Amino acid sequence: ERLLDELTLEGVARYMQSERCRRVICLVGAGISTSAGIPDFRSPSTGLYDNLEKYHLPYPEAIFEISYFKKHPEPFFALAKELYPGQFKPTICHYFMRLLKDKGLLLRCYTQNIDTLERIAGLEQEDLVEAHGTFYTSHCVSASCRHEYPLSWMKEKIFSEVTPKCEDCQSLVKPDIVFFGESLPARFFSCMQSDFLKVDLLLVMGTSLQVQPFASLISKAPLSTPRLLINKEKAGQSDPFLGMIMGLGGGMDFDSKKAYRDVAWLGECDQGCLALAELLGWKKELEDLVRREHASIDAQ
Ligand SMILES: Cc1cc(C)nc(SCC(=O)Nc2ncc(Cc3cccc(OCc4cnnn4[C@H]4O[C@H](COP(=O)(O)OP(=O)(O)OC[C@H]5O[C@@H](n6cnc7c(N)ncnc76)[C@H](O)[C@@H]5O)[C@@H](O)[C@H]4O)c3)s2)n1
Ligand SMILES: [Zn+2]
Repeated sequence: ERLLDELTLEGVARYMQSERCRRVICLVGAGISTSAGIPDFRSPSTGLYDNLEKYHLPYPEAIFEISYFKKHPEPFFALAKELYPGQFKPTICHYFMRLLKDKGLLLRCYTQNIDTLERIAGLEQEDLVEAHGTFYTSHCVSASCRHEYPLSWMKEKIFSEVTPKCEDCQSLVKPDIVFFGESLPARFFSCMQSDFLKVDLLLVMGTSLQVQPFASLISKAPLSTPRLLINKEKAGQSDPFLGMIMGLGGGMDFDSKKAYRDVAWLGECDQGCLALAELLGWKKELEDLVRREHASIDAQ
C-alpha cells in the first residue's frame, strides 16, 4: 500500500524513476528565493516580519491587509521600495522546476512568491498558478476602470516614492498580488480541482505553510501520494496546537510510527534540489541550465 520504499530522498528519487510517477506538483514559497538575494518573511532578524516596526503600523499584519492598504497605502509602497529586488536571477531550485517542466514531469507549480522568478526561469503561464499573484502587473482598483500597468511603470512610482494613481481615473493602482482579505485567482480553484486528482508526487519547498487556503493544498492530494518537503525546517505538520494553521486532521507526518509517505529533507533548497537532481542523473543538465541562464541574464 506504501509507494515509497523508504522515507528518504533516495526513496523519492527511485519512486520518481518508476512509471507510477508521471505528474509532479510543486508548492513553493519565499525560501526558494532567498539564495537569489530576496529575504523571506518569517526568518528571524532578516525576514520581513522582524523588520516592520519602523513603518509604525497599528499591527504588523496591517501592511498585508487590503482594507488597510486602501485607507493608508503609503506604508506598503515604502516597504515595496525597501524590498525591491536589486536583481532577478532565479535559483537552482527554480531551474530544477524548469527541468521538471522540460522533462514532462511538472503538472503544476503552485507558488506563493510574488517576485516573478518562476517566470524568468522559464515556467510558462500554463505551468504556473501564481496563487498569491505577482508584482509583474498592477491594476487600478476602481471596478469601473481596472486599467492595467506594467512593472516598469510601478517600479518608477515605487522608487520615486509617489503613491501610484491611475492615469485615467486617479484611483489607487495596486500590484496584482493577493492581499490578506482578497479572493485568490479563479485559476487557483479550477487548477486545484483538476491537478490534485492526477498528482503522483508533491514537492514542497521553501515555505512555512502559514497562509490559507494555500496551505490546505497539501491535504488535497490523494492519501497515497508521497510528499517531499525541502526546507530549512519542518513545516505543515499535523501535530495539533493552539494557533496551528492547518485544519485539524490535515498536515504532514514525518516522524510518528504511522508515517508512511512524507519525507523532510532539511537544509537549503538549492542543495536539496542539487542532491535530488544528482540522484536522478540530472546534475549536469541542471548545472548547465543554471550556468547558461545566469550568464544570459548577466549579459544585460
Ligand atoms: C518584482 C518585485 C517587486 C517588489 C517590490 N518585490 C518583489 S519580491 C520582494 C518583496 O517581499 N516585496 C514585498 N513588497 C510588499 C510586500 C508586502 C505584501 C503585502 C501583501 C501581500 C504580499 O504578498 C502576498 C502574500 C499575502 N499573504 N502572504 N503573502 C506572502 O507572504 C507569504 C510568505 O510565506 P512563505 O512560506 O512564502 O515564506 P516564509 O513564511 O518566510 O517561510 C519561508 C520558509 O523557507 C525557509 N527557508 C528560507 N530560506 C531557505 C533556503 N534557502 N532553503 C531552504 N529553506 C529556506 C524558512 O525557514 C521558512 O520555512 C506568502 O504566502 C507570500 O505570498 C506582500 S512584500 N518583487
Ligand atoms: Zn482607473
